[PDB]
Amino acid sequence: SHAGYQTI
Amino acid sequence: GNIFANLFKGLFGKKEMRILMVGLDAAGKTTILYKLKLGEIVTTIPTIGFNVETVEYKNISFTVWDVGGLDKIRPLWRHYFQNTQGLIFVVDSNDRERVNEAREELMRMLAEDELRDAVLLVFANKQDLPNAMNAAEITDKLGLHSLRHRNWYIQATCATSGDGLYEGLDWLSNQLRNQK
Amino acid sequence: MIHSLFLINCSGDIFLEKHWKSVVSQSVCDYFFEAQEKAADVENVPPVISTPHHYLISIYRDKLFFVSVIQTEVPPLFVIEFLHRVADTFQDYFGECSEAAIKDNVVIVYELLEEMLDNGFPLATESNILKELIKPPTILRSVVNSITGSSNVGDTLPTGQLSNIPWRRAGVKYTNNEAYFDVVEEIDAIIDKSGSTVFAEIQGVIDACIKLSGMPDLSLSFMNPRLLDDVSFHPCIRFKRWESERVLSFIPPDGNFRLISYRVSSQNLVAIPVYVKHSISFKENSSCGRFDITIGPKQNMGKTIEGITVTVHMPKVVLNMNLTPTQGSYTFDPVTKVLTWDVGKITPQKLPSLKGLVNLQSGAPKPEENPSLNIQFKIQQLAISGLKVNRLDMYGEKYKPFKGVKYVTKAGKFQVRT
Amino acid sequence: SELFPAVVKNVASKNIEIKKLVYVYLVRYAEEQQDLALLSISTFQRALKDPNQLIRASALRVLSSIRVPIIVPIM
Ligand SMILES: Nc1nc2c(ncn2[C@@H]2O[C@H](COP(=O)(O)OP(=O)(O)OP(=O)(O)O)[C@@H](O)[C@H]2O)c(=O)[nH]1
Ligand SMILES: [Mg+2]
Repeated sequence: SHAGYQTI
Repeated sequence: GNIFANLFKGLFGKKEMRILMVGLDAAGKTTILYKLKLGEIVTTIPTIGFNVETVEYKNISFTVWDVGGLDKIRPLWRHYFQNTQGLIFVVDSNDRERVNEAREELMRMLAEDELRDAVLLVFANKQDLPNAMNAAEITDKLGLHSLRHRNWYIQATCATSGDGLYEGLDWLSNQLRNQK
Repeated sequence: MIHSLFLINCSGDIFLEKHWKSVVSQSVCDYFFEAQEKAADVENVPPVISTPHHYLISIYRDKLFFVSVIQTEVPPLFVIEFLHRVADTFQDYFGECSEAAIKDNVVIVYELLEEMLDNGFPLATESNILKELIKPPTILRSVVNSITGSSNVGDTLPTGQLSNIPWRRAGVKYTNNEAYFDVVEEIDAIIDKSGSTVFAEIQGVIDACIKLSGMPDLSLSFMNPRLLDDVSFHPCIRFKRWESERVLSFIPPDGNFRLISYRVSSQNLVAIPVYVKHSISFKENSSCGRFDITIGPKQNMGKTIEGITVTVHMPKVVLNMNLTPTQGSYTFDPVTKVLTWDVGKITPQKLPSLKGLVNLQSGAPKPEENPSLNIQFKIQQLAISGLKVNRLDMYGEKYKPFKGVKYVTKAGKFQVRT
Repeated sequence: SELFPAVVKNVASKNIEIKKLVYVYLVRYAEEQQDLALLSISTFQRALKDPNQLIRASALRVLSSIRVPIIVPIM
């Protein structure tokens, strides 16, 4: 689920 | 065959005994029930609806319904007649003033077909009062020996002290839990 | 406020009947049915219908009508928001408000309604509290319930109910501490026949999924907050700090959560990622005509335009169509005269189009206008407004949670004249 | 409604899940079966004295929802 999100 | 589930219950006592408790206002009915249920005296107000409690005694899971003695709900007792086994009638041992009413209503219930096969146990509560009627006097006022084709017995008691409340159950443990 | 509630399927059937103040006759629904019959479409059915003794407030949603019955004066939006919220709750517990979901979970939804509405007044309204008052119908839980005799109804008022942070639960922990942010923008645009921009604005909204242990105090800030205006705020947000610091400080609620919404000022020209070339020929009383549409990229910011769909409502003169798509899929409904073209995505090597002839009703005259175009599309990894988040900070907790955010722009109310 | 005298007997049940179901039933038909509904009164009265305020509140609500003129003094 963590895939696809921009690290912030 | 595989009847263990019943044998299991039999190992500890499957016996239940559906008992309906009725009577008139201020007879001490609720008091009795809860002393048998809890043992302590719980502060309360007049019963308006009904209560129900289950008490195990001598391996018998006695279940008693406390249906109020209030005339406003009195006739509703009929809904609790079906499927009962024992019938508790609580008597205020010194209430001479309403004893005819108590007897009458008792007889009305005794005339009920759903209660036709029920066992009647009468509790002469408030035994500790100085002006309380004794068992004989009460018996006479109720005319219990005029009863016919009916298993009945009167037991004097005092819910305040629990005097003989267990005894009442003891009689029931041989009459409701009878040979069958 | 509310006396009763009827759930009515678009079919005209009643599926869920509720009464709070008194029993309302089902015959009251005949006034709705009459109105439904008078309207040419469920969307055009009046939300407020007066009857001899009752006022009918209703919401059309997902093929269902939420028809409430009120006998006294109650502010319409109070009621509408409430009912709408109920439907949202059903989506939370059963994935979506559908008649199937209702008939399969009658007891549960019946119970939910009893907790949410008390004698016509709002009682259980906050999601996270409700989630604890009544456990969601997880099949695993139902197994446990059949095994242990456990209830779905709690016996302890959730502590958060009496806290200063009523929007969330207390004592909730995660081993996988994480928080997801989703910046979604929608382009609202009116394009004329010439391809000129008539009107455009950007509608944005930021959602989040919070799986952070305890009571973390989040602080969200932007690199360019000056582009935000007319921003709505969920009550959990410390508005004062938004005003004095321009910082979204708050302790968020658990799980699915909408944080804010905003508008991008018209002072900045809204980039339009898609252009349309078009031509539809209708010879008056002809047995046929011509259809030609081309979809292409415009201000796509170097990103891929995908999930593209074109929907057109044709006039009664149109009987059928002889069209050949370059990709995706051409279909046409001669019953309702609806033209639907699944475009897909745009590859610059060849732009997508749909072209051929139109089968018209001979003897029937040509339409005075061509039907407007309704076009859907999505661009991932792109906030068309250029909105960029500066920082996401957390206070009060010690762990270092996964922090992630996405930026995506989708078609909003995007319609083209022709 | 014909099940009313049979349902009301379980108003005193200890199974909270059942309790909620019972309350629903009573709300739906107590206005009609006003005499039978009287049987549930003591249960509520006792519930109102319970240390669990969630329960007290629930009892309060249900009690108030019973549309029987007889119990007005009580309410
Ligand atoms: N002196 C004395 N008082 C008793 C005795 N048993 C009960 N009482 C009192 O009699 C009063 C009425 O008792 P309840 O148990 O409320 O009577 P009830 O039969 O349940 O009355 P309803 O709820 O109206 O049907 C209370 O004040 C009791 O404390 C007893 O053995 N002796
Ligand atoms: Mg009593």
